[PDB]
Amino acid sequence: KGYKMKTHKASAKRFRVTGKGKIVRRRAGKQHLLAKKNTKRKNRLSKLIQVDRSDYDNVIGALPYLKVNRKV
Amino acid sequence: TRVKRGYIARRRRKKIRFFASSFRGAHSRLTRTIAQQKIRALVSAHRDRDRQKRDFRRLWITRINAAIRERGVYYNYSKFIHDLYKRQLLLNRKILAQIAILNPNCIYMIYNEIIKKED
Amino acid sequence: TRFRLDNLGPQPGSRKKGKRKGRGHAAGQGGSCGFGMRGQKSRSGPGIMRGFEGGQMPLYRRIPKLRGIAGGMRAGLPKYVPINLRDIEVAGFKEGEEVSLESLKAKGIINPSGRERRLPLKILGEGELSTKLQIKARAFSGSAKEKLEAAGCSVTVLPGRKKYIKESVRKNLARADEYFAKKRA
Amino acid sequence: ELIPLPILNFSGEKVGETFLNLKTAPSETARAVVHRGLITHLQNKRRGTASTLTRAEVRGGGRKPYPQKKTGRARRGSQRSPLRPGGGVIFGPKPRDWTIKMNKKERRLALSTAIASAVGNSFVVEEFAENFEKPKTKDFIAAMQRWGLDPAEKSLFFLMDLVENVEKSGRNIRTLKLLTPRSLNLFDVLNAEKLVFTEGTIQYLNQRYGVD
RNA sequence: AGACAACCUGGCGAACUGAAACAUCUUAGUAGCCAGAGGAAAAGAAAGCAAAAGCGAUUCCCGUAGUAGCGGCGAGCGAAAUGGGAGCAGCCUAAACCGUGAAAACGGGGUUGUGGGAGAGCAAUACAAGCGUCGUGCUGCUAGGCGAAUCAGUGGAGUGCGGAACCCUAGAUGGUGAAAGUCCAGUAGCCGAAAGCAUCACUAGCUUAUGCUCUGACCCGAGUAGCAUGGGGCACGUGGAAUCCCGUGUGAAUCAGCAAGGACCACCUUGCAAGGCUAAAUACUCCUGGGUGACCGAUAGCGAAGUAGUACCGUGAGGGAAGGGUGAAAAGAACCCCCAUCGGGGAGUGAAAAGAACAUGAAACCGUAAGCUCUCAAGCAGUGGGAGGGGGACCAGACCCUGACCGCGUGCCUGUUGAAGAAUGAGCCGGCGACUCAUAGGCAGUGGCUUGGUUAAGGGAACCCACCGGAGCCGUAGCGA
RNA sequence: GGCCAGUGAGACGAUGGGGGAUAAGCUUCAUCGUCGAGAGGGAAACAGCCCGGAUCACCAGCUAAGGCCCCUAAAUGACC
RNA sequence: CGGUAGGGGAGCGUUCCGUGUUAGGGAGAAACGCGUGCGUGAGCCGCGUUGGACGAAGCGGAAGCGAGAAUGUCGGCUUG
Ligand SMILES: [Mg+2]
Ligand SMILES: [Mg+2]
Ligand SMILES: [Mg+2]
Ligand SMILES: [Mg+2]
Ligand SMILES: [Mg+2]
Ligand SMILES: [Mg+2]
Ligand SMILES: [Mg+2]
Ligand SMILES: [Mg+2]
Ligand SMILES: [Mg+2]
Ligand SMILES: [Mg+2]
Ligand SMILES: [Mg+2]
Ligand SMILES: [Mg+2]
Ligand SMILES: [Mg+2]
Ligand SMILES: [Mg+2]
Ligand SMILES: [Mg+2]
Ligand SMILES: [Mg+2]
Ligand SMILES: [Mg+2]
Ligand SMILES: [Mg+2]
Ligand SMILES: [Mg+2]
Ligand SMILES: [Mg+2]
Ligand SMILES: [Mg+2]
Ligand SMILES: [Mg+2]
Ligand SMILES: [Mg+2]
Ligand SMILES: [Mg+2]
Ligand SMILES: [Mg+2]
Ligand SMILES: [Mg+2]
Ligand SMILES: [Mg+2]
Ligand SMILES: [Mg+2]
Ligand SMILES: [Mg+2]
Ligand SMILES: [Mg+2]
Ligand SMILES: [Mg+2]
Ligand SMILES: [Mg+2]
Ligand SMILES: [Mg+2]
Ligand SMILES: [Mg+2]
Ligand SMILES: [Mg+2]
Ligand SMILES: [Mg+2]
Ligand SMILES: [Mg+2]
Ligand SMILES: [Mg+2]
Ligand SMILES: [Mg+2]
Ligand SMILES: [Mg+2]
Ligand SMILES: [Mg+2]
Ligand SMILES: [Mg+2]
Ligand SMILES: [Mg+2]
Ligand SMILES: [Mg+2]
Ligand SMILES: [Mg+2]
Ligand SMILES: [Mg+2]
Ligand SMILES: [Mg+2]
Ligand SMILES: [Mg+2]
Ligand SMILES: [Mg+2]
Ligand SMILES: [Mg+2]
Ligand SMILES: [Mg+2]
Ligand SMILES: [Mg+2]
Ligand SMILES: [Mg+2]
Ligand SMILES: [Mg+2]
Ligand SMILES: [Mg+2]
Ligand SMILES: [Mg+2]
Ligand SMILES: [Mg+2]
Ligand SMILES: [Mg+2]
Ligand SMILES: [Mg+2]
Ligand SMILES: [Mg+2]
Ligand SMILES: [Mg+2]
Ligand SMILES: [Mg+2]
Ligand SMILES: [Mg+2]
Ligand SMILES: [Mg+2]
Ligand SMILES: [Mg+2]
Ligand SMILES: [Mg+2]
Ligand SMILES: [Mg+2]
Ligand SMILES: [Mg+2]
Ligand SMILES: [Mg+2]
Ligand SMILES: [Mg+2]
Ligand SMILES: [Mg+2]
Ligand SMILES: [Mg+2]
Ligand SMILES: [Mg+2]
Ligand SMILES: [Mg+2]
Ligand SMILES: [Mg+2]
Ligand SMILES: [Mg+2]
Ligand SMILES: [Mg+2]
Ligand SMILES: [Mg+2]
Ligand SMILES: [Mg+2]
Ligand SMILES: [Mg+2]
Ligand SMILES: [Mg+2]
Ligand SMILES: [Mg+2]
Ligand SMILES: [Mg+2]
Ligand SMILES: [Mg+2]
Ligand SMILES: [Mg+2]
Ligand SMILES: [Mg+2]
Ligand SMILES: [Mg+2]
Ligand SMILES: [Mg+2]
Ligand SMILES: [Mg+2]
Ligand SMILES: [Mg+2]
Ligand SMILES: [Mg+2]
Ligand SMILES: [Mg+2]
Ligand SMILES: [Mg+2]
Ligand SMILES: [Mg+2]
Ligand SMILES: [Mg+2]
Ligand SMILES: [Mg+2]
Ligand SMILES: [Mg+2]
Ligand SMILES: [Mg+2]
Ligand SMILES: [Mg+2]
Ligand SMILES: [Mg+2]
Ligand SMILES: [Mg+2]
Ligand SMILES: [Mg+2]
Ligand SMILES: [Mg+2]
Ligand SMILES: [Mg+2]
Ligand SMILES: [Mg+2]
Ligand SMILES: [Mg+2]
Ligand SMILES: [Mg+2]
Ligand SMILES: [Mg+2]
Ligand SMILES: [Mg+2]
Ligand SMILES: [Mg+2]
Ligand SMILES: [Mg+2]
Ligand SMILES: [Mg+2]
Ligand SMILES: [Mg+2]
Ligand SMILES: [Mg+2]
Ligand SMILES: [Mg+2]
Ligand SMILES: [Mg+2]
Ligand SMILES: [Mg+2]
Ligand SMILES: [Mg+2]
Ligand SMILES: [Mg+2]
Ligand SMILES: [Mg+2]
Ligand SMILES: [Mg+2]
Ligand SMILES: [Mg+2]
Ligand SMILES: [Mg+2]
Ligand SMILES: [Mg+2]
Ligand SMILES: [Mg+2]
Ligand SMILES: [Mg+2]
Repeated sequence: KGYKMKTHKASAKRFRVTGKGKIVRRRAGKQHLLAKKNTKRKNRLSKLIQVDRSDYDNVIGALPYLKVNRKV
Repeated sequence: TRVKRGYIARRRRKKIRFFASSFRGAHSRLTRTIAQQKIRALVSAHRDRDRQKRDFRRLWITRINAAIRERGVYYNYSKFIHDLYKRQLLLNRKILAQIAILNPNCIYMIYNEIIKKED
Repeated sequence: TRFRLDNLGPQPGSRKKGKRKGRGHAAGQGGSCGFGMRGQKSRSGPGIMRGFEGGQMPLYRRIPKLRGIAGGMRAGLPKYVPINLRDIEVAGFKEGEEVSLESLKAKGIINPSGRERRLPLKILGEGELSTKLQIKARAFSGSAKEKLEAAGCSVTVLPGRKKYIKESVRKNLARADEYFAKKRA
Repeated sequence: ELIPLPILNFSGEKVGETFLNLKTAPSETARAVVHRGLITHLQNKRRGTASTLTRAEVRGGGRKPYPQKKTGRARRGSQRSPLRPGGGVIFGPKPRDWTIKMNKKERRLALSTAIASAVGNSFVVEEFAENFEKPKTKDFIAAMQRWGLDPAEKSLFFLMDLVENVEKSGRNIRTLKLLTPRSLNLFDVLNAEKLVFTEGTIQYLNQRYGVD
């Protein structure tokens, strides 16, 4: 009984991984106030986007058991 | 495994102290001061090994100017040197200074060659 | 060229000597140690949380939770051990041989762990099998059993464990079958 | 095999020849594999017994300036600390375990490479076990000197059996190690000047570690 | 009855802290305090898990797993079943009924769950198994004993050195004027207990015991379960909130029952609450006996190698130091001289005076002697040039010490847009004094296998370690809530 | 792309401007240089101006910016 | 081939362990003091009209492993 790293749970309900090993997320803002957002915008906010390279650190740091390829 | 520092320090200190022998006052005594004083010494040394190369050319030139000025009324260092070059002689300033002191007659001759040829 | 305790030594590069910070400048990271000047990151003690940016609403908090997870809809889980035909080709199977589950542990092309142990087997078509094999599994993909019955292999489909049903629902589901049967006949 | 082995009877004449053929580490990494194996061995042997007291173990704190001077431990107005004499020890040793791991196959490889380096020394023997009945040290040493072992240089007897008479008869020489396969270490092989096997032993070793 | 280090059980039960504030949450049911018992305690013999296939009291380790989940869905918290091991053990009682009484009690009977027992009849009987005064037994512990093998030379001393020998079931260890298998005490090996203790066997004795058939009417742990409310605890924060345990109030059913299977109802499966008791595997060190130490060596190691919980300080709770190493042996210096003692100088002891404030004895700091040199001088004290003077040389043209006079030269650190700063810090010297360890994640470098790789706990001639131990784990399929 | 840092108080100078009084060694931006983190020379001394970017030795030589009465290196040079 | 924050490479030393009950050592070890010795440096190698019993090199391993700053800290000793 040592200590093993804990997965940061609030980060894992947000991000996940695709089979080839890139991280993805939802897009923000499709929840309420949709009437005044045009359909085109709503479609754009419906899809799954690969997380910006920049944040990869923070994310990766808080989800140590996520299997991830950064493509090396 | 506990390790006392032992002599590793005192040797270093001692080998510094050897350096600082014959410094007046507490520069030859206390370790902490001695350190600094070592560094400064080493530093001046380095500096003045460069100054040295400047200062002897200072000197040499001065002595040469003195040595020549005796002959002509109108003769200089500047004139001299310019004349040494347009006559194609290689002698540098150390040699002309040491020959100015230690073999004066020689310099008189040299001057007589430069004069004869500029004539 | 004989080994003794004294001629031994490591491989170049193997054990690289570690930075000891805080010793000397000329060495390495002396004084500050490579923490630069001051403020939080140079201070001793636990840092700030990994996912946290300055008090701006952190990235993970400003993004909405993933689809099913978000409410407590159970996560999707593998229910079979998928095998292609590739693997069964590469393996040493001579004709007539039974494949099943067990004989795939035998040759090792599947190493099951706990969750996987408790599972059944399913076959996925990929690659083109040349042999006649006797295959046993709880399930097949369409392309699978198509390619299999095309190559002349016998496909034994194993029964799954009966779902217990109370009698009333048997009466309903049977009443159905009686309807179909009286209608076609 | 690229080299024979002498098989000697109890009197020291050469009866026969054998071959001991094993998995060797490929010639470049040999040294390092053995090395590693060794390091591992010694390092697991170690018992970290070194213990200190941290700043919180040390007897007799109270949190205050000291009221009066304890000669050598403090002065009148000072704060309690690690920086006194008789203060806690910052980053001292605590009892450890030093135990590291290594692959089984790697281990075995070190063993083989060592024993296969030892083929420039080693003899074989005709299994003397019976000739000793009452434990006799003097006798064992006699036998050694007939085989050409100086009871100086540290030699290793690897055999299958411990026959009590043999075992006790060798118990008191500091340079001998009588090994069963039960106890066989990389350490002792590396250490030993002369290697000595029985026939049954060669049959064992050449099987366990045999190259295919 | 009191005492008792840690461990343990029960009762009360915080706060700083984390959440970059804080209030739910965290810290943590931790510390502390009270009470209690043991060498372990507690838990424990399914009103249990599970899922349509099965298990078979409790505890502990590995793993599942940082998975399912919980959460101002924030900080964080965090299971279980399957699977592998360690270790194994199951028993007493209430009620129906039959005896004795007016009772309340006592004696027999009776204890189980894919139901048992009471009731009513007919068969079997001898072995088996469990407990245990008394006692020579076995072993061990608490005193012990026997125990192999060497000499001379070498400058205080020989165990060292050179040179000869020998023992070894003994070459562990400590001592000895100096390092020893062979000098001493010992070690291997082998013998030994009147008395007490302990584990084991046996030990009269004490215990128990089967088998079938009929009978739903008799029993199967009541102010209980449940229900309504108020909480607590379960990984699970009231949530759809099961299971578990408590305040207030109501309040069942007996096997044709009752409970559990994560609201609830049906169906099936599993189990039998409201009475008890029980060994081992596990935790710990005020200690006892052995062992080892990439542990300390007098500022270290325990606070304590000497009066150490002392001196001293505090009304009191409490705080809490320092002082080790003459020599092998005191052989601790007779006698004379200075002489009131101390102290000294000879002599004598000693390998050495090492001379008692005595072993190596650095620096600061205090001096003494010899070489050069300063009293018209301005300077972070040096440095490049070197007048004059002095010293030990062998490459005598060199080295070393001094320093007439010229030039150059704004202490160190920290920290700053920037410092000689009149910015901080250091009296000086010597010691002590800081990126450490454990466990995981990622990356790199090296190896090992790639007939994919690897074992965890666990076992090991004590450790290490051969050889096991495939449970797990990583890689072989993705997409999708 | 990977691994893994500091930095996130700047100063003046040239130039374009705003605020201010076309005040400030003021303040705030824009395009540059030096200092920061740069020693050497010129500037009496003199972070930010000019020259130039210091691997090291030499009792060698040529120059830049700048200078040639004496302190103090070089012309008490020439001609208007 | 200037260099602060800072990153990377190559090394030296200290105590201990392996080799090792090692080589060497009352024909004087550690240490202490010295050098016209060798290193880019940390340092090494040599020497002792000190000292009185231990202990290298090589090839490896481990850390209570290098001090001038902490109004650090304990002793010693100054200044006034
Ligand atoms: Mg995948
Ligand atoms: Mg919606
Ligand atoms: Mg980063
Ligand atoms: Mg030590
Ligand atoms: Mg230290
Ligand atoms: Mg001088
Ligand atoms: Mg490290
Ligand atoms: Mg480095
Ligand atoms: Mg510093
Ligand atoms: Mg850093
Ligand atoms: Mg700082
Ligand atoms: Mg910073
Ligand atoms: Mg902090
Ligand atoms: Mg945290
Ligand atoms: Mg939502
Ligand atoms: Mg999925
Ligand atoms: Mg797998
Ligand atoms: Mg304390
Ligand atoms: Mg201490
Ligand atoms: Mg009591
Ligand atoms: Mg009491
Ligand atoms: Mg007790
Ligand atoms: Mg709070
Ligand atoms: Mg608070
Ligand atoms: Mg903390
Ligand atoms: Mg807080
Ligand atoms: Mg805070
Ligand atoms: Mg026990
Ligand atoms: Mg109990
Ligand atoms: Mg049972
Ligand atoms: Mg029961
Ligand atoms: Mg289990
Ligand atoms: Mg078992
Ligand atoms: Mg059982
Ligand atoms: Mg009974
Ligand atoms: Mg049933
Ligand atoms: Mg029934
Ligand atoms: Mg009956
Ligand atoms: Mg005896
Ligand atoms: Mg004897
Ligand atoms: Mg002798
Ligand atoms: Mg001898
Ligand atoms: Mg003696
Ligand atoms: Mg001895
Ligand atoms: Mg004995
Ligand atoms: Mg019944
Ligand atoms: Mg109730
Ligand atoms: Mg309700
Ligand atoms: Mg209720
Ligand atoms: Mg609750
Ligand atoms: Mg609840
Ligand atoms: Mg229950
Ligand atoms: Mg359950
Ligand atoms: Mg219930
Ligand atoms: Mg309760
Ligand atoms: Mg009832
Ligand atoms: Mg049940
Ligand atoms: Mg019951
Ligand atoms: Mg209950
Ligand atoms: Mg019960
Ligand atoms: Mg109990
Ligand atoms: Mg002392
Ligand atoms: Mg002490
Ligand atoms: Mg001492
Ligand atoms: Mg006297
Ligand atoms: Mg008197
Ligand atoms: Mg006297
Ligand atoms: Mg005398
Ligand atoms: Mg004498
Ligand atoms: Mg002394
Ligand atoms: Mg005057
Ligand atoms: Mg004068
Ligand atoms: Mg003066
Ligand atoms: Mg001067
Ligand atoms: Mg000046
Ligand atoms: Mg000046
Ligand atoms: Mg300021
Ligand atoms: Mg100052
Ligand atoms: Mg400042
Ligand atoms: Mg300031
Ligand atoms: Mg200080
Ligand atoms: Mg001050
Ligand atoms: Mg340190
Ligand atoms: Mg850190
Ligand atoms: Mg670590
Ligand atoms: Mg790691
Ligand atoms: Mg590899
Ligand atoms: Mg193991
Ligand atoms: Mg064990
Ligand atoms: Mg073990
Ligand atoms: Mg900002
Ligand atoms: Mg700012
Ligand atoms: Mg700052
Ligand atoms: Mg400006
Ligand atoms: Mg401007
Ligand atoms: Mg304009
Ligand atoms: Mg104007
Ligand atoms: Mg303006
Ligand atoms: Mg300004
Ligand atoms: Mg310009
Ligand atoms: Mg700066
Ligand atoms: Mg620059
Ligand atoms: Mg400049
Ligand atoms: Mg200047
Ligand atoms: Mg420039
Ligand atoms: Mg250049
Ligand atoms: Mg010129
Ligand atoms: Mg001039
Ligand atoms: Mg003029
Ligand atoms: Mg350059
Ligand atoms: Mg550089
Ligand atoms: Mg740097
Ligand atoms: Mg060394
Ligand atoms: Mg050493
Ligand atoms: Mg020796
Ligand atoms: Mg010596
Ligand atoms: Mg030593
Ligand atoms: Mg040396
Ligand atoms: Mg060396
Ligand atoms: Mg001695
Ligand atoms: Mg060595
Ligand atoms: Mg040394
Ligand atoms: Mg330390
Ligand atoms: Mg100091
Ligand atoms: Mg002060
Ligand atoms: Mg002091």
